[PDB]
Amino acid sequence: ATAEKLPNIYPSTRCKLKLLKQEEEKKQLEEIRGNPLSIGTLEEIIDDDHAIVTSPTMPDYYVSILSFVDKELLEPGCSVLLHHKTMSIVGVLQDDADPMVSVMKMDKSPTESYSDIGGLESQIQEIKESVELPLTHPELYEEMGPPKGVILYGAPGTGKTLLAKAVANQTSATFLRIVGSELIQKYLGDGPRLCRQIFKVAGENAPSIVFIDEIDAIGTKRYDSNSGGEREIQRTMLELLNQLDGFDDRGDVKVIMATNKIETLDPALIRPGRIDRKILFENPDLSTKKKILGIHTSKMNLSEDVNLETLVTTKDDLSGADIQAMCTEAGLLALRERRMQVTAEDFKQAKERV
Amino acid sequence: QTVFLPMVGLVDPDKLKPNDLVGVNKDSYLILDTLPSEFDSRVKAMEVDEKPTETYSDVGGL
Amino acid sequence: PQLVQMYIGEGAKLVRDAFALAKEKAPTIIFIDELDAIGTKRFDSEKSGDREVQRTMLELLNQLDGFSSDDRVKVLAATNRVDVLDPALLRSGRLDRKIEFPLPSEDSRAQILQIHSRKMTTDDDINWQELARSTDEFNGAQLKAVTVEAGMIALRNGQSSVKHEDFVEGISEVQA
Amino acid sequence: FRLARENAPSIIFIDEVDSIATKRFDAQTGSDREVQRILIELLTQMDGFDQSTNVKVIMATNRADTLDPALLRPGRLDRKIEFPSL
Amino acid sequence: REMFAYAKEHEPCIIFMDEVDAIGGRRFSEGTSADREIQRTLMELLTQMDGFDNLGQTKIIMATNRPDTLDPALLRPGRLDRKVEIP
Amino acid sequence: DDKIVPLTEGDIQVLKSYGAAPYAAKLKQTNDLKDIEARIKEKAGVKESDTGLAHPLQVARCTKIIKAKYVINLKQIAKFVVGLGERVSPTDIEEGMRVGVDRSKYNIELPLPPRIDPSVTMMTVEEKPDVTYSDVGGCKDQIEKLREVVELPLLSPERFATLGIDPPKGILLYGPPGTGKTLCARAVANRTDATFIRVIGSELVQKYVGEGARMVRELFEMARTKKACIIFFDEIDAVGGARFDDGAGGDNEVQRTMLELITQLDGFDPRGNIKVMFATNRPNTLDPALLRPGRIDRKVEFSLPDLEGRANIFRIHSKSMSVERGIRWELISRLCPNSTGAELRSVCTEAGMFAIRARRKVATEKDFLKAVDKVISGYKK
Amino acid sequence: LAYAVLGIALIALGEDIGKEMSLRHFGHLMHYGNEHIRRMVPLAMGIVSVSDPQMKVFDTLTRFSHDADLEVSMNSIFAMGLCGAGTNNARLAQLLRQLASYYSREQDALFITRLAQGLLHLGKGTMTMDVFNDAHVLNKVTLASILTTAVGLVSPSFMLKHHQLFYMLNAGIRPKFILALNDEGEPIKVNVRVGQPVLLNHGERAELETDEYISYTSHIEGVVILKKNPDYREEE
Amino acid sequence: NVKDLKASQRVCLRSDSYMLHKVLENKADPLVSLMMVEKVPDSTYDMVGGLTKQIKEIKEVIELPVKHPELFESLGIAQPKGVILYGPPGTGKTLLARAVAHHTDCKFIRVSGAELVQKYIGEGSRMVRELFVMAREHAPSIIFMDEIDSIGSTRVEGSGGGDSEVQRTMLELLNQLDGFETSKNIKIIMATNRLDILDPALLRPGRIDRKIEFPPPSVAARAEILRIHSRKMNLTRGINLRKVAEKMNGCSGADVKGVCTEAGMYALRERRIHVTQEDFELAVGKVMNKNQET
Repeated sequence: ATAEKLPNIYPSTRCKLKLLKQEEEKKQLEEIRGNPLSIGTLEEIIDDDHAIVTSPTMPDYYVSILSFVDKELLEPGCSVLLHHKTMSIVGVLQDDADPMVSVMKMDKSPTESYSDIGGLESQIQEIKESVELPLTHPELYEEMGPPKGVILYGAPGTGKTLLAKAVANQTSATFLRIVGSELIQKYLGDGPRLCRQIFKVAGENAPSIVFIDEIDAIGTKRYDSNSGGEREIQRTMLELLNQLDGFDDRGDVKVIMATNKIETLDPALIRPGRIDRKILFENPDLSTKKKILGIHTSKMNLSEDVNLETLVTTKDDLSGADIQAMCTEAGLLALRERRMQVTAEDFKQAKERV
Repeated sequence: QTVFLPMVGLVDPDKLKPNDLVGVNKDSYLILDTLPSEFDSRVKAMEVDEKPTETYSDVGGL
Repeated sequence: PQLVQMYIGEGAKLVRDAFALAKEKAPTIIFIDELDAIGTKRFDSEKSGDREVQRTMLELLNQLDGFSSDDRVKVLAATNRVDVLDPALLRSGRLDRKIEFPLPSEDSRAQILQIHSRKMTTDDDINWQELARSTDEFNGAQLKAVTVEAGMIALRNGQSSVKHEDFVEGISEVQA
Repeated sequence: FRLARENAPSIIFIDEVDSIATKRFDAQTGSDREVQRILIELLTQMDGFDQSTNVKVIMATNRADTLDPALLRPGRLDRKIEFPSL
Repeated sequence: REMFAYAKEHEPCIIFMDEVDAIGGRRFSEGTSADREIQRTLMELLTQMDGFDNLGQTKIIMATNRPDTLDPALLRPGRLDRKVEIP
Repeated sequence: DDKIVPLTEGDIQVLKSYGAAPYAAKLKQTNDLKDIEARIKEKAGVKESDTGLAHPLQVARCTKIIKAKYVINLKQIAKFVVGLGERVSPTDIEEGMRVGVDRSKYNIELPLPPRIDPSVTMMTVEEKPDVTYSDVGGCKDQIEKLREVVELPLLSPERFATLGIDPPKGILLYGPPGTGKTLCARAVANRTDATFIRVIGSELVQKYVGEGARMVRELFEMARTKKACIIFFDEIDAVGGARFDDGAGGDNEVQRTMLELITQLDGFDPRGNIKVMFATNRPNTLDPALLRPGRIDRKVEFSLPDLEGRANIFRIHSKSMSVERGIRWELISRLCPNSTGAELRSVCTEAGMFAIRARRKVATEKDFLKAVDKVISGYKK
Repeated sequence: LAYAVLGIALIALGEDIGKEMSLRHFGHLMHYGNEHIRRMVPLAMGIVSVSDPQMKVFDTLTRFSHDADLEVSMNSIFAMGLCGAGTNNARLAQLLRQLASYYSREQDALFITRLAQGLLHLGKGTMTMDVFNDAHVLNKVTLASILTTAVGLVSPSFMLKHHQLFYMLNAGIRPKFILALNDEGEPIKVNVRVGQPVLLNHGERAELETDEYISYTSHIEGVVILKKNPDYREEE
Repeated sequence: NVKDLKASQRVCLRSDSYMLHKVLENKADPLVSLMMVEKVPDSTYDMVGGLTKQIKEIKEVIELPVKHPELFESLGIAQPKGVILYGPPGTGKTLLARAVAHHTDCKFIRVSGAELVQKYIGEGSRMVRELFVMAREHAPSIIFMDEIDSIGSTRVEGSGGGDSEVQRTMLELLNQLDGFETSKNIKIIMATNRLDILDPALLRPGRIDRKIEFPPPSVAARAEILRIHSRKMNLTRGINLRKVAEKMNGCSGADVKGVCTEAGMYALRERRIHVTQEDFELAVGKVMNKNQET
């Protein structure tokens, strides 16, 4: 019943919304603008209430806004309403788009939740406390403050990758995942711009979760700045460091570091007092493995021949992925068996393969 | 844009020669003036301090 | 750096630009700082890597090649040290004279510090040679730096005049 | 190219096409934008046009790495020949 | 070609190309700096040389201060029949 | 359901009120004139361009007046210079509303600057930084000289002239980068309210050539515009330092970009007003031409004093945190070796979670001891 | 529009967790060049400030202190005392250290700062106002205490009368409060999970706590009275 | 509408009114830079036939995931989002990929690997998303990286810092395909006969899940592939293909084609749309010349 009343309520809202007298006045304000008008890009600004512009055809005319909307709403080098006469700024014009930055996984409150990934919790506190904790922002207030970022280690797809979005999901900020090998280019200086573009986003879309994976390459100080040593290595990293060592947060924009090559990196690349956090994924001990086991093992359908301990003890200290991985091809064997309920044998097989 | 013209009034065949600055009616493509080569770019960022006064007493020993 | 451009041979154009209008203002001394900027052709057929800095040199060389007798055109190129050599880089009508600028001797520094100490208010606790001796191979301004620092020092000393100790303290301000 | 089809049978040869071989790989501003199109054109025209061959694309190469498989696409540049032989 | 053709009409003409490593030479990674401009230009001669265009009465002097700085294909006969040393 | 729908019922009617309301004064006011005035006003201004079909400006098209056109085109259509003789126009050369030289200068002024710059400053400058005393905690010895290098000459230029001198015209900062380092620059920048140019050498080398050269000029240009300004470089190591990588041959411009920076900063730039400041990890990397006096005079570490400095720094930091007043920062400071006025937050800042793990308001000694341990062990770097 | 400029001023009060627009809109409202806004929004922020005030404009008030007006400053000192009265730092961060860095450029500033820094430390710097409370019902006692102060509390400001206007908010003014009470229920030892600050005895300070222990009806943030597990049972 | 509208849209604009006169067919759209997309290419797997154990494995790792993923969801796994093939090189190995990809009805992509990490900064990089971008658009879409896989028709033998950087550039993308996406039957085929050149983290599940590996062939496979390519070209009986494939050795499926071509090339030079066996028997050598040549 009330659904009807709810629907028309939604409807009446649409009406008033569309109802934006003022309409004429608004149209009067449109009837001002005339039409059709001309796109054109900003360049600089003065209080002049005249400013000149930028065009692909490149007329650049010194022009006023039609003033109700604002100059300060916009930045130099931005497309603006222009007439076709003088290309008069008609007002605030987006120039919305900018849907690109260098190489990233563009995602927010991502799929991975710490529940999902198999129990890693011992280090989840690390990532939770350093980030998720100030993400609540409540206690961190009294805490007086929160580190910048963390450093993952161990294996991706179990420790490194799975954890990565866990708190990223949990805090529900903008999770930005990248690889340094997803930077460069071998050329000099946009590696920074890559970061910049990223940091543009990072600065822009805050809160966000910065992620970084496998700095094997852009991060190695070597011993030398010369004799074949590619500047861009440091040249990038330093700038990445500049925005890194130029920012830590109280719980807004959070960083993640995922890689196995550790001291390839500068100490201030960590800059303790800022990055306090090393996550390192290990082979989960039989219990902790069992912790992840029961998760992925059970979520895999199977026949009661299967047992965790049947799998648990038989193991070499696998990765928490190999859990998944054994579990993975395990059913694949049952698929090669063309069955929907997996035996215990496939598991041992699938593991002793993988 | 290339136009022919009977050589215009304000110019001299010696003034005339390829690669030159010339006043030309833009519309008519009628050459008005010969122009000296002057604002042929000084890449004005090119910094000419004209013969500034500095001694050899400025930095000795040399 | 201006001769260093995105446009292809922009520099050469610039160089030509630099050449010509200067040839009007000639007699002209064209000063060039750190020629090695444009002073490396590399070794190779990869030279388009920087064709600019090269050809601009080459263009310049050709300009230096274009004339001999014009003293109207004077060409002055400084580097810390040159990289590549050319008998263009040493030539009558091209760069002729390879001119050393050795970091001065001490009395020479005492000579230069003089000029720097010159405009300074001083009580003449000064002895230059001392300073000059204590100093090593300062291109003028390090003396001037000492001169500079000694002054700030001398103010920190309250002294309107600057004294030897002040300069000693400019030196004392780590010269390495 | 069409004129050759207008003149069919005919020949299309290109001296050392590599001048146009690699397009803008990046935002290359001037003169690299057309080497896109010109190539893309030729690509379009190789890659897009009939096999009833009255005219054969022929291109010299000293250095082929500037090129791309879009030329080396089958049906288009089928037959490589190499100037050398001990 | 104006350099060719004018000379080709105005032949005999001597063509002297200064120290040609910016518009000559094998370039770098042979990537595109606008190098694609050079290669063309590099080739434009090649086209006039390895191409049927001859030196009718107009001749071409190539200039370099270092020879090894040039396209190997440029050095080739059909383009260059003389590599002029100046010891 | 039902009772909630009562709230939902209230929701609908409430919204209808504004809907009913909004229509009311809507009838009253009946918006041409905010603009159509200004529009038609500036339509004159528009037309003030539109005759003859016409702060970076880039290009003035002030177009096609032949008697006369009085404009520069720096652009591939009809490049123009008004000069050759005495050539002006009383207020304004001509039109576009654009009146002026584009950027590229032809004669002078002419119509007051139409100018200046494309790409804004792609470099960007925060004046009066958010740091005045911010990281200034524990940073004294440095700033002690910085103030001399920067603050006092900005304060009382006369003294140095009264002496007959200038401040140190350029200065080095090294150690952990920007850590308070840049901010410390930003500090005295905002301490003195001088114009603080944060330009990273990262900005300097880009896809093209004359890159920072272009910048460094515009830098040095708007240096003098912003005069009494701090040109500040973190990552002198970005462009690199002294090197022979010109022997490789590709680096040359990057090298020159320094030499650019090198060249121009040397001769004409007032560094008593326009401040030049450098931040690196490695002072060992310098191109000595940088280390030259009258280019770089003062040279300073960031730095990492003693037990004592840290305490205050700690004491400085922890004031953010709720902290146990019994335990001594001296106690904590004793334990740790010397480390960064950034890292010393790991002392404090980490303990907050300790304080939250220990669920204290006020972190205990061990809370920091552990942190000291935890962090410093957690380094292993 | 004159006191339509007051339009969203009363809206600050309301206000509920939103409040959402206030802290976000307040920054826009206050910036409106009309002083009647620039007067009132700083005032209006107060219950917002203890229920949802601005986080950025806190500094901006410092900027606009002398911008077009010294009464803005006279407010910007006073207002920061207001919003910073007993609500201190955290959400309110950018406001109060400026009062801690507000002392005197003027004996009236000093007057207002002494006012403000008094207000700053009003309630030993720990207070909060939410007229509604977690008993799931709003309070119109204090609601009456407020627009009273709008036409009033004008001793510096427009609608000006006199100085005694300052306290009319006290009809609801509460501390930063967690009231944590025992199973018998006049003040006695009892405790919670951690605050900042410890296990909170009968009425000991914090704000908006979700704790271990259970209230009696509808466990909540805020005031919670404490019963404990019969096995583990305690006054706490 | 405004809503019927789209960007880039080909439209009649009222010329001097500069308003839409009407809308035209928008034209669009793949791209280049060596990330370009051929969209659901065609081949049929029988044509390299005899490999089918692999094909079946392939079908099992791709087609059955593609054709009915939920069978594996019914099983409750994460089915392969990328695939490997490892063994004898150069049968027209692309066919292995395309034919399945064809069969799958998935855009089958080719990309030059090292063009994702270059000198010039960010363009090798920006391509990465756009690659990933269009990938999901026309999904289900199979991706294949050129210049990486060692299966031997597309083999460049990878690169150490070059395409390790690229495959990692793929790997996070792969991990991105393991991301909030979880969009599957988008399969990057990394089908290759040498892994060591690559980060085995590529072997980690979610990237290469079901790890399957190719295997060299022989006369029979050749004879089949021969009888497949010889099939194509116009012929004449008296012709035992095996004998040719017997004469064939150290030969591959792609190499077989060249044999056929030469047989025709012979026959064409013989002025024949009618090919004998003898011709093939020569091409064997002529190709096995080349096979033995460089």
